[PDB]
Amino acid sequence: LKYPRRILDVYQILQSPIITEAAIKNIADENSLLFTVDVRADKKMIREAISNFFGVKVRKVNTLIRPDGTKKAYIMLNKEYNASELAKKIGI
Amino acid sequence: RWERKDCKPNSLPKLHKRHVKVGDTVKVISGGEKGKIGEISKIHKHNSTVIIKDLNFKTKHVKSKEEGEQGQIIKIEAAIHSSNVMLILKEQEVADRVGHKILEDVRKVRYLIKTGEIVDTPDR
Amino acid sequence: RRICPFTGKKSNKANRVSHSNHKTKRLQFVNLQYKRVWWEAGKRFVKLRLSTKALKTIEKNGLDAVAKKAGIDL
Amino acid sequence: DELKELRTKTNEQLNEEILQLKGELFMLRLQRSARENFKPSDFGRMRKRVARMLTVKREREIEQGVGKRLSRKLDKAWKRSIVVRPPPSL
RNA sequence: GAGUUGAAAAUAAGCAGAGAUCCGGAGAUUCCCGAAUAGGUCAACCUUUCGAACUUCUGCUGAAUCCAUGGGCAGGCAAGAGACAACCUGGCGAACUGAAACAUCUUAGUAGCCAGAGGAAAAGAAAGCAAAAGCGAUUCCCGUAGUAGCGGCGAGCGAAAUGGGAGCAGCCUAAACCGUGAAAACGGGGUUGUGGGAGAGCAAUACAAGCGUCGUGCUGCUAGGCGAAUCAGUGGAGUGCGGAACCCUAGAUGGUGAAAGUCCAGUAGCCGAAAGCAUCACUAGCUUAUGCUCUGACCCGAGUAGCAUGGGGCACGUGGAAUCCCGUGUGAAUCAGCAAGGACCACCUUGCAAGGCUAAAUACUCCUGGGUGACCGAUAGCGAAGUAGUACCGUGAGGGA
RNA sequence: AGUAACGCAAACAUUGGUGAGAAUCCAAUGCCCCGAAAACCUAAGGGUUCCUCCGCAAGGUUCGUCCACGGAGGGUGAGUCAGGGCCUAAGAUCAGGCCGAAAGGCGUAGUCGAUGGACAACAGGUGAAUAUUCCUGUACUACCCCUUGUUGGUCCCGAGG
RNA sequence: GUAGAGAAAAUGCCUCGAGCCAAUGUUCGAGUACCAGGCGCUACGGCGCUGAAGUAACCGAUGCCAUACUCCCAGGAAAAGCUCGAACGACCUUCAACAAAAGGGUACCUGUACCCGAAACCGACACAGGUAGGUAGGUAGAGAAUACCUAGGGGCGCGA
Repeated sequence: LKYPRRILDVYQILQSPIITEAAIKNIADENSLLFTVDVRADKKMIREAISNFFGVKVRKVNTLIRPDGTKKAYIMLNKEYNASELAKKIGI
Repeated sequence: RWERKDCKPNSLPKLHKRHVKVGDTVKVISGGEKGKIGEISKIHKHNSTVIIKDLNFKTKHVKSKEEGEQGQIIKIEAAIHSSNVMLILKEQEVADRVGHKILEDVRKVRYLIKTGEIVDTPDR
Repeated sequence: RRICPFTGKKSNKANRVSHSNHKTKRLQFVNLQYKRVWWEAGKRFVKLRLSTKALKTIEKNGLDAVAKKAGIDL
Repeated sequence: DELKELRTKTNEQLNEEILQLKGELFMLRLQRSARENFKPSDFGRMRKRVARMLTVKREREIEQGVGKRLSRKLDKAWKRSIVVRPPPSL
């Protein structure tokens, strides 16, 4: 059997995007975009929940904790997909 | 103002049982604005107070805008207590108490205890 | 513990008295000594920690009824 | 507004509808973050309806007759394999 | 039965006279830590073969060792762990103090510490008190009584019996004997005291009472419902005052601009439960079971009682020191007996230890639901009427507004 | 009592700017100080003090337009760096085992336990707050797939290191 | 290579190998980078285009070789990773397992700000005190003392 490290309610593993101006800097400059996830999350569970719900090959998943408690995730997509054409569809 | 906040048994506020519904014609019994009829507008169950139309006059001053313009003076009603009002039928002009008649159907309706008509309004 | 499993003999809280009636505590306890007694239902020695009164039972009454009186044999 | 249809639907379409309403709830989180015009009441009855769905599913766990910890092992034995899928509203 | 999405306003959208919000009964979820329990852990995390780990129970396989034991594997809604203010029981157990010092003694078997357990616990059904008269398990209260005593006869400690009340309830088991098995057990019998039981024989049948998933019964509780009777004048406001009326099976209370029988919520009274719990009363049913005569043989709880010692505790400090329980060592008798009646002996009286279980009266408050208060009113009353065991201090125990 | 003091005797001065208000905030020019630091980075600790804007009620031993202060928002990106997914020392906990009024004491296997042993990334740029972490270049680890052979392989055990 | 119960190892015997070891070094990485300068506007805070030489020698490290040698007694951790290997023991077996050769794919949690010879840590203070470790420029000097300075950072939060 292929167990994950922790079973963590995968339709709630992502919470909200970040709409700061530096996030748009990461879109136009990095082909990346910014999500807010819960602390109980992975570079294997978030990375699977982007290539399925969105339909995009994700390059890397750079995560960090934020001292108010919640977790911040810079997800960088592949070169084949612009983050600007996939972020205006959501509302960025 | 902690001396006047709502009491909360099991996180929900204790709501009072009263005798005035919306759309009723109340009379002010004693306090202040004595002896004038009126509809009620908005209801406040925790204070047991009721705001009624076009009688209680509280001329309040409001800073209107954020640009500092026109600063309007708005004349707004306040809360008179629910024990200071009675109900009124427009056929017999007399302020009367309440009563709960159980009619032929299952429903139980209000009743002016001195006259013979029903306070209770249908679905419209 | 300083108890015998067969007969429930424990220590005795019993003061000692000098000539001028001074009393210390002197916890007084039984001679429950190490032995290794033969067992007829297995024809073999068991290693036990027996008080001497319990020794007089297992030689007088036999080890079977004494060990079933305590409840334990293995 | 009575939800009479939930005790009519079988367990597979029940569970698929749970996953669809959770996905629509995540779309309501994206539309709430996007500041597009949204209904917060739908954000209420979405999760509030998934509560109805899991009460009916858990009653169906009850009338077979199994333990609470067997429902823990069965439920967590199911939650480990949920491939994410977007809702059919496109 | 009419508005709601807590405090807590505002804003955006809802939910609702095919009955929302809310209340009550029974259920569901309950991330992570914490008995914490898959393993580790620096609690609320990490690693995961996603696991009730360990002990106990059941089942299989069954080491040194033949039977065993240990181990391993498995099952299991799976019994225990952990928490609990005070009371209760069991064990360790002081010292300051009092004696005008202090060691015997007291404080004190109190505090404290550990363990356990219930709404009560312990004890409890006479090997008992008593005195020639009598009582009939245990517990608690008043009393005897500050008496008899005990005590460097100092300081102090201090019963018990007779009497009066609360509450009452008594039952299972071993042995002698029959039957099955190598014992060990099992099934019948018997469990009592101015003695029974076993063995042998004769009679004789049903009155009364005890226990109880199960469901109809009753009241009570956890939501509630109806519920009597007035206006007007007065300096902000009237419930107060003055004038006119009424209710009362309701004049308890709280509020309402201001103090209320007639304004509201209510109250007196009458009602009301789908669901759960509790109270006693039914029920298929299990049970208790009887009387006489002969028979001193057989039995009536053994390393036990007693004794020599070392003690402890009974108010009794080793004293004439009995009763009760233990440490070492010795070590009985079965009813024609044994133990107690304050060393001990003789007679009489009383009871039958060395096997267990029991409700009530009883002690207390972390509390809960009612009713009160010659109790407080922000230096008071709980430490705490707001963030209260909070800010703050300490490494921590802890202190603390 | 409006008294001592205002926390080294490195030392500031002027011109402009901002404002209602400037010895103190900013900018420039000189002057002066540390320079095995009074420089830069990381271990511990602290916990948001870091950055933009706003404010000057309290704090700053003066003032203040400034602030490690108050309010709102943001910021900490790792296969390679440091720990864990590896290992053990001191030490701790110790299954069974011995002991002990209780609690627990001793002690073996085992398991934790870095201050050590093992293991793979450097240079330039970006940037109000991040850089061996983000971008670009060249690399290196640990597994899978793609081609040749092998029927045995993994772990425990024996040894070198 | 053998020999003994002897797979590896260890010990004993025999044989082949004159070289070996490691900092440093040349090239690629690596220049259509960086860089002095000039060229055009200032929100005058900087951006924009172009770009020369980029070598040699003397000193010389407390850094490497280097757990390299010499000397001494006071005699200098453990286990895993790694490498080699028979029997015994548990499991899986053929397109399964093992060992490589190029080429692609994949990349586990926590810490990452800021102060850290301190105004933010510890001394109740924005306290003349304390705090492990790393980098060690020039001149005069034996020197990490000292005196003055580059980089970088300040003028010590009352003044007259």
